[PDB]
Amino acid sequence: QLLPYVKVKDHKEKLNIYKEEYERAKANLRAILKDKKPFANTKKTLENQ
Amino acid sequence: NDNPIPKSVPLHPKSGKYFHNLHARDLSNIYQQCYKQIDETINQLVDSTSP
Repeated sequence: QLLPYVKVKDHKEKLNIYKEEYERAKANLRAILKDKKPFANTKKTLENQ
Repeated sequence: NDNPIPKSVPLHPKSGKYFHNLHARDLSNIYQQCYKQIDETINQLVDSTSP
C-alpha cells in the first residue's frame, strides 16, 4: 500500500552512489579541462623555443 | 610548480635521434692543415732569409 521499502531504499542508495560518482567524475572532468589550457600554453612556449 | 615547465625530462627515441645527431665540431682536419701550414712556413723561412 505504501512505497516498497526494499525498492525505495535500494533506489535511494543507487541514486546516492550514482550522484556521488557523477559529482566526482564531473569534478575530475572540470579539473582536467581547467588543467588542459596550461598544457596548450606550454606547447605554444615550446614551439616558440 | 606554477607554469607547468619541468626542469628536465627522460630521453625519448625521437630525442635520441637528435642526441645522436649532436656532435662536437671536428677541428682535426683544421689542426692538421694549420700544422702543415706552419711547418711549411718554417721550412720556407729556413732558406728565405738572405745568408
